[PDB]
Amino acid sequence: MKLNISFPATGCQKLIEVDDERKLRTFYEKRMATEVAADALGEEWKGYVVRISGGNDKQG
Amino acid sequence: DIQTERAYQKQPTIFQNKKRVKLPRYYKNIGLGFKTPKEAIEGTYIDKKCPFTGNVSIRGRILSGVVTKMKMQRTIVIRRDYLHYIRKYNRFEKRHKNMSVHLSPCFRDVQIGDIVTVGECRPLSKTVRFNVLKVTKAAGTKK
Amino acid sequence: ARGPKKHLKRVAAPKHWMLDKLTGVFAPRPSTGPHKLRECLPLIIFLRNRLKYALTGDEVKKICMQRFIKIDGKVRTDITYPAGFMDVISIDKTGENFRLIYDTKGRFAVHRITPEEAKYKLCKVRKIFVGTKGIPHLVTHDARTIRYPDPLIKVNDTIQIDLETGKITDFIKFDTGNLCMVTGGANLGRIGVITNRERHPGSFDVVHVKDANGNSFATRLSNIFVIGKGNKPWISLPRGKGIRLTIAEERDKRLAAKQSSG
Amino acid sequence: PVARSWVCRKTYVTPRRPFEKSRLDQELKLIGEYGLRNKREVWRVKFTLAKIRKAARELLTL
Amino acid sequence: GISRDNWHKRRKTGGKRKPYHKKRKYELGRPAANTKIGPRRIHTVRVRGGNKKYRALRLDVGNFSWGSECCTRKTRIIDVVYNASNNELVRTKTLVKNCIVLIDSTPYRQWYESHYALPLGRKKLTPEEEEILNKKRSKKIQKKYDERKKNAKISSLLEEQFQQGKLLACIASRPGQCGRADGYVLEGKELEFYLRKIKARKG
RNA sequence: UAACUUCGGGAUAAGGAUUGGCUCUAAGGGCUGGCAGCCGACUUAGAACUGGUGCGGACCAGGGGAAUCCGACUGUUUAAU
RNA sequence: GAAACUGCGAAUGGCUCAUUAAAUCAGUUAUGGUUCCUUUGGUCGCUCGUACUUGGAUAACUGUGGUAAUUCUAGAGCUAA
RNA sequence: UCGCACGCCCGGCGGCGACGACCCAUUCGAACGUCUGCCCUAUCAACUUUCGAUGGUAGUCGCCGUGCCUACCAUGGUGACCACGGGUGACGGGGAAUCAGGGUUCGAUUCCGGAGAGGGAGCCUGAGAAACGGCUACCACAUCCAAGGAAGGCAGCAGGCG
Ligand SMILES: [Mg+2]
Ligand SMILES: [Mg+2]
Ligand SMILES: [Mg+2]
Ligand SMILES: [Mg+2]
Ligand SMILES: [Mg+2]
Ligand SMILES: [Mg+2]
Ligand SMILES: [Mg+2]
Ligand SMILES: [Mg+2]
Ligand SMILES: [Mg+2]
Ligand SMILES: [Mg+2]
Ligand SMILES: [Mg+2]
Ligand SMILES: [Mg+2]
Ligand SMILES: [Mg+2]
Ligand SMILES: [Mg+2]
Repeated sequence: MKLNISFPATGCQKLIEVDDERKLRTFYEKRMATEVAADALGEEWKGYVVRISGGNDKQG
Repeated sequence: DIQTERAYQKQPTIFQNKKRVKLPRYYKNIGLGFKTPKEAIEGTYIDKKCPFTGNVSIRGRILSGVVTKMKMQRTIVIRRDYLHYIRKYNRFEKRHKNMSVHLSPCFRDVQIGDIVTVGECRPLSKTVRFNVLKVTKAAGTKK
Repeated sequence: ARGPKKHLKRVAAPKHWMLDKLTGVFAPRPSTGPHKLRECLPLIIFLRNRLKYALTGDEVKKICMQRFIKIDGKVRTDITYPAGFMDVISIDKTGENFRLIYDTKGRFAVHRITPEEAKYKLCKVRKIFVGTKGIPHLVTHDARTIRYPDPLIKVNDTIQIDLETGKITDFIKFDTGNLCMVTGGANLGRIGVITNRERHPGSFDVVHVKDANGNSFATRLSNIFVIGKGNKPWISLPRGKGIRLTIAEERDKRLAAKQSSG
Repeated sequence: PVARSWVCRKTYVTPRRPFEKSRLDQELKLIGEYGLRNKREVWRVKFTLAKIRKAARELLTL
Repeated sequence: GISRDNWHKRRKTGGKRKPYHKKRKYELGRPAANTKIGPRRIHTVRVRGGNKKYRALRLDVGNFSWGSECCTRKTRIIDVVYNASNNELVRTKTLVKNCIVLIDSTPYRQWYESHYALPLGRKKLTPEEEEILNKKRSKKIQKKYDERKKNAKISSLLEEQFQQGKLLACIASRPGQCGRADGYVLEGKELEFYLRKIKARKG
């Protein structure tokens, strides 16, 4: 499950490959346009809150 | 007498509620040299579909026929008779069409078998497109 | 069908355009305008088939899109603009003026006129009509609306309009004695003095009229277009003067003109 | 819808009786006295002359 | 969908007619508005030619004209009491053309007070009302209101409706298509016709 | 609502739909002095709402069709096979 | 001056004859019982109540992507009438 | 809102157009109506009606007239002068062939009018569509597929199978 991360203040964005279910428990069962603290996304991710803007499905 | 229906019956133009300390009635001449019957002026009935007292205008064709049945209410049926020429035999062939016509209650003495003059109008109902404009009594039938 | 038509077959075109059969499948459909489709004459037909200033449809498009053609005092860039009775075609660059007038047959004839005659035109009124605040109106046969007319103008009169200002200069009252031109029917193009006015309530009134040779002919009132007091036209009449010569003496003058010409 | 005429016409008509000796010998005179090519040249001339007669006869009754 | 067409029903003789074309766009119907009484709600419908029609779905106010005095005021609709077409259309409170409704007396009572200077209805007189009926009035206009007294007498039938606080009106506009509930105040012979119909209906 | 028929039947043929509760509406009459007043008694039709589609809720209460044999039918008969 | 927003057109034309028997259609008339883009002509300070020009989005574009696949589209950044 | 010019006064005035707008006429129409007109069949003689049939009143809906539909009423309407039902190897007409005078047969076919886009039904936008080289279903047929899904309508021009 790829993660498409965009930071509008600097206007920069990149794609992050993540494959660990333990790291994504914070995201599941959450609707779109909800704010989630991404502290469990890794060691570089503390103090970040990321809004979910919706992605694609396995079939696109 | 007149108010025999659920809604109040009146002519749409006459305002009958003027402050005072006989009802005036609307009527018109329909043209084409047709004389408005007297009992349409001193009468007391009302009718949307009466040519002399309602909002129907006479246009189109002016036809004639003979009365056949008078069982419907404020509408009768006349019968038009004519001949149809067939070229092969050089002969004619009697044909007839009978048609529904709205008889205003001003033409009050109408029997079976007299000649009426009908003028085309707005389509009044499913099968009625004509009003009676004058009635001529048949031969004899005066007594 | 499912909407308004936009084409016109040649064989279904009005006959007086004199369109042929083998040039094409389609005929120029007149654009919507002041004149009816069957009684008009598209600008395409006038320049390519009558005057022959062009040869094809593209050549006339170049002519009218250089703003050379001025119809009724206004510049028109529509190749299919419908020009009808009494319209003044004015091609200023070549120094030439026209007025569409029916000839003795059912056709629009080319009729060169002087520049002083091209400043005005006659037009039949169709309606008398009161505006929003008591302002009188009238409607001409070519769909002009003009306010505050002379109160003595009635529904069948004709008026003289100055094409620069569009205002009435003088009018002719419809009554017996006045000269007339027939714009429609089996007698169109004929000229005569109105003789009688027989009116049918509900139906169409008929007008009896006799030409300068004593021949009498009738027509419906909707085809009557008065063009002068007494027997003096207010316009210049074309060749033949609106006298329809029968087939018998048409050949008699055709060959006698031929043996006069050799 | 195409732009062409389709207006055509036959210029002759065959006789009803095919094998009449009197008729055969009379149109063999003409075809040899005028050097014609077949009977259809004789037939189309009888046919044009029949139009002229048919026009006059209906005019004469007028 | 809904069709207003003549080809789907029997001929004059009574024979079945077989259609030759399917349903057309211009032969369409739309669901009935069924205008109730309540806070104002109109939806607009785009109709043939690009025009507009206004579906009044809930409608509470409407201006009615008092014909005998030519006084047209905006009034609030109370109730529907009679309908000549259907008794089911008065059990539900739906406004259709030519249905007898109740409207309040207040806009007309004010006008009569300030135009004739008489009390109508009014079986204590509050300060605002007593002063308009007893204001310091010069003579020059006193006779004006005094000659206006001659025709100040209204019909008896209207009088007890004024002291009751509400009038009987008849809707003349078509609220399901115009979006308005306009009409006129009943009076005269037409008033007594609808009064005995309402009375005898109750039984 | 069929075959057939002694034209009487077959026939409740066969086959379908509906059915509660509640709130209403309309029609159907007497007596006294085309109107008014005072009295009524039960029925039928229609509508809105409403219930976990449930309603002839227990009781009562025809399975049907296509043919053959015999006796026309109703009736009677070996009390104890 | 590509691209994209905007406006218009795509209801014409072309093909075929299955349906259709007072239906279609034809001639004749009515809309004084109606809609009408467009063209032409009129109207367009008639109203008695920030204008030296108001607002925030969104394509085209840059950039990050998904699906085996479509004239499929998502999230981010700008900017016009 | 936009473009060409470019001037005149003592910053203010200026010409010619383009585009757009409410309304009225006009044009192109469209839609409902009027009257008369059609092939064969009686082994089709009675048909239509509380599942609108024919009228009345009040309304709803519709761009408007109208059983178009609703409520309440009346019992009407058509037929031997051929109704109603059925058949058509029936799209109608202007026309075509044959013809002395009469007629008989043909008109799928280039012009006008109708209808339809595999069969039905329902809509969006639009002045104008119940549109199919527009959309949404169901039926039949049929295409690609990673098996999760996507896509379709030649009675247009060619061309192919039958
Ligand atoms: Mg004969
Ligand atoms: Mg077409
Ligand atoms: Mg049985
Ligand atoms: Mg046996
Ligand atoms: Mg027995
Ligand atoms: Mg025993
Ligand atoms: Mg069939
Ligand atoms: Mg067929
Ligand atoms: Mg044909
Ligand atoms: Mg179609
Ligand atoms: Mg096919
Ligand atoms: Mg379709
Ligand atoms: Mg196609
Ligand atoms: Mg198409």
